[PDB]
Amino acid sequence: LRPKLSEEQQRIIAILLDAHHKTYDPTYSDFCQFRPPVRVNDGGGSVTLELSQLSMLPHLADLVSYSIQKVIGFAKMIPGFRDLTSEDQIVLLKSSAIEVIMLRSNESFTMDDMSWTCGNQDYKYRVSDVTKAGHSLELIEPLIKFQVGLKKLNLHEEEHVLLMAICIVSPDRPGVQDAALIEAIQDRLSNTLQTYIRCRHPPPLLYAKMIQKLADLRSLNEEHSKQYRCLSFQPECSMKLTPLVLEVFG
Ligand SMILES: CCC(CC)(c1ccc(OCC(=O)O)c(C)c1)c1ccc(OC[C@H](O)C(C)(C)C)c(C)c1
Repeated sequence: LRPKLSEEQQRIIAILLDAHHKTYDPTYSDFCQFRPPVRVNDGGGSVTLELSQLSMLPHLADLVSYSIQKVIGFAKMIPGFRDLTSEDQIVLLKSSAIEVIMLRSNESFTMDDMSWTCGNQDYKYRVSDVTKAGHSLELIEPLIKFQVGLKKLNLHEEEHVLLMAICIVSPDRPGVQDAALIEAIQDRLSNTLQTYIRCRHPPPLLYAKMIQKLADLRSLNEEHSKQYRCLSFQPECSMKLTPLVLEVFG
């Protein structure tokens, strides 16, 4: 069966497309406002050296901080999100933040050279930049695997925005109070996505692959949390971050 999208489902898709267009600048025009990228010599990927310098950390922390603000804005526009309590909205945003950033970064991600191309050479980010921010291969290798696997799904913009909305509105996040309300909002989003794929995605299993990406994001979130904890032990690290990053990941 291929039921047509209801008027309400068509409205949800329009709302989410508009939300993404207002909160994701595909020209990356604000990036020059961040603390500048610094790329030192570290061909060997020396952990001691990367931790002693964290050369790319101020630029990447400003980029993540900016992205969290945009994600907060996108989330406020998800139909139903405003019906949740303030406490539940914050629990969902804090727990999903890194996962939504990983999803949204797929738009700048290119398989041409396995980089995140956000403008000129200064804003072209690679694995080596993430290591220069104090992260290890345990996060980097599954991160690139996730980006390639997601890129290969060739998602329509409608599917990409619904995936980010489903990611945020997850009833199984620790500390949630009204899990039933969150689940109701997510089911409305999931049904819209499932109906959209069946009635709009041409051939050549897509929904199950998308659900799998959400599970992959949980593993990446856990690995990122462990790595952030290690990074927080580096003296003077806090100054290289932002108050928003400190609160979200602390
Ligand atoms: C450079 C790679 C990456 C991938 C998600 C990134 C690339 C572009 C981004 O945007 C352009 C786009 O969304 O199109 C964002 C928003 C992040 C990233 C950036 C920083 C980072 O580490 C951050 C570090 O963990 C702190 C939280 C300590 C700052 C990690 C693991 C990954």
